[PDB]
Amino acid sequence: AKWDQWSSDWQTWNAKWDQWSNDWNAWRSDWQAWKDDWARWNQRWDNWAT
Amino acid sequence: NAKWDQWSSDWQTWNAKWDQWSNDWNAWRSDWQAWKDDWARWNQRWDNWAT
Amino acid sequence: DQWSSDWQTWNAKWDQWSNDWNAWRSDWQAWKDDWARWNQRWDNWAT
Amino acid sequence: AKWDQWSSDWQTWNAKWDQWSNDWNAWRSDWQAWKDDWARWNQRWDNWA
Amino acid sequence: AKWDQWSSDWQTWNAKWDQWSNDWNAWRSDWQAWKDDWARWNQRWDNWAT
Repeated sequence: AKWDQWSSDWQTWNAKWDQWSNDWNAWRSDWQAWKDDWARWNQRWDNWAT
Repeated sequence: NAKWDQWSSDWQTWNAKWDQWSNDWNAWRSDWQAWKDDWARWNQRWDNWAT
Repeated sequence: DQWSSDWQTWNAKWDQWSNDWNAWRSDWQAWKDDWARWNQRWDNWAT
Repeated sequence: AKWDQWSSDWQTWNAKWDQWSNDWNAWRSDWQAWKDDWARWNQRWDNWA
Repeated sequence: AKWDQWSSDWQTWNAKWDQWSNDWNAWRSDWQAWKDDWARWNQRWDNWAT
């Protein structure tokens, strides 16, 4: 009962954590894609100015 | 089992706190993606300004 | 046993960390608003 | 004694958590320092207006 | 036994958390690097202006 309820509760937690982890992964990839766009825009303006 | 029910309550309590935190992070994540879109929008404006 | 006090201890750590994240979020939204204000200011000048 | 082993495991988890929290705190401090440098540069470009 | 299940599950959790920690730490490195690139570009534009 108790150890089976706890194993269920731990599975449910793990599922919640995994989905959060995936979302932070996705956000990380979005930040790196942003950082690449940022670099590319600086370049475009450097060429434009010089 | 009093101690077991206490723990169960403690675990449920912390999970609601996690869920609220996770909500707050989802909200922040949406605000960041709105900002990233604004940043692109203003890049386009400044590029228009120079063209 | 010692479990219940130990859990209370890490729970306080968590609550405090959560509040430090809320404080950073606050700071980030103030920064995002200032970023917007600066863009508006320069647009006002450049157009 | 199962509860004694769990108590030690929990000490190790708490020390790992504490490390992560110190690294989060240090990043926060870095971000605030960056925010201030960003505002100073805005104020600087504002002299080109 | 069930408690050997708990110890096992705990260790598996810790390995999954450790990967997340490592990933956040990698992200924090990439943010600092970005911060350096941002500081450099601000100088680059400061010179174009004088």
